[PDB]
Amino acid sequence: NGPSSSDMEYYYKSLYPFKHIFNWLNHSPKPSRDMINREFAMAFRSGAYKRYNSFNSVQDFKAQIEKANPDRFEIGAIYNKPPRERDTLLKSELKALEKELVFDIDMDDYDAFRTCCSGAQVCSKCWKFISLAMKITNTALREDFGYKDFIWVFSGRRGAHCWVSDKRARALTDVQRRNVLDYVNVIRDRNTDKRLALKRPYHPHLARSLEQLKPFFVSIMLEEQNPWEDDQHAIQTLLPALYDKQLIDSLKKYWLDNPRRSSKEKWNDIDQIATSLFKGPKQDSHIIKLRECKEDLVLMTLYPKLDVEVTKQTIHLLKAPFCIHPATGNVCVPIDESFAPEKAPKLIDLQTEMEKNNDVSLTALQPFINQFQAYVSSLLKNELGSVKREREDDDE
Repeated sequence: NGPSSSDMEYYYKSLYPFKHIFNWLNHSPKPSRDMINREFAMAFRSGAYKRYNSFNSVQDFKAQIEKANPDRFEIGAIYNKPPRERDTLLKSELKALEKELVFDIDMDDYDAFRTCCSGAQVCSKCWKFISLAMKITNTALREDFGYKDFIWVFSGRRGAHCWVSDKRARALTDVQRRNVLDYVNVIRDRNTDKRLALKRPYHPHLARSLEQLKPFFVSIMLEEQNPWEDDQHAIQTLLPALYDKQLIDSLKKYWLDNPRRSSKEKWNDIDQIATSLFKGPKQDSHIIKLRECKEDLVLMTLYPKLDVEVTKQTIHLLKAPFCIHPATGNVCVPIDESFAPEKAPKLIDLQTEMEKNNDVSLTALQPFINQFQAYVSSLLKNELGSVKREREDDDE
């Protein structure tokens, strides 16, 4: 049951930060191609879906959204002509030039490895998977790519979205976004059935990420989530990560014979049984292989699971920050690694608060708006300072 058309209309009229979002996407206060040629899509309570909208100014943006009153809207690429002029129409036609580099983490992708919620439900406990996803992704963004202007935003329900605004990130072609994705998407076939068998020696990014995540593995996976106490799930998602049929078969039998041993007990069984099985002349080679499999398992469970096509496609549409999620009533607020999903402002609560306080500015959403304004101001400085660096290079 979604919030009413009138609650949504009044949210747009009163609280949605149209100016700051416009400026964020335009990269300047003065309307440019970066907004005038940018696609927005709108989704309606009815299932209708309208692509190829575009807005000229803060007031045009606000007006069209107010008038349409969609449940959500999605931001797209910056094109060579205005998307709303599609239909009339075909230059060659409509060509994508640039767009923010985005990353999307959906918690249901971790459902094999969490037990506290499944599907489109989340809580503070399993949100830790998102926080780790941020830590890892942020590390690659800053350290390896040297991107500096990025923000994470709550999706309203299932996870978080990362928006990279750095000029050179926006400039990426479809191939280059696939190469960025490939670099950060260490884990392949989101198993099971099989073993990741990641390459070795580990590439430096994997090595780093492993070292970042390992300290969390026992607490999150073995203790909090404990997905492998359920034997069928251990057989389905723990054992296929191992390298040896005999070891697999032995563990399987042992857990069939002694059911419901905890994830911590099972993690230890792997070692004990492999030790008895492989003591020999080649025991050193099995010691190494098993370790590699367990490291890979740390990655398989805790390393960010990205919604890959979201990142790979320059034209891809993604929900705008500060939209309301109609299913949850949540506002899609900017976030960091301290975020609880229980902590997202709810639209109904904000509307009560603003009437109680008889002032639009006196809601729990204001601090998120203020922080976003501050972020945007910094971005605008950097965009301008970049053309200032072009001048400083040209100063010769």
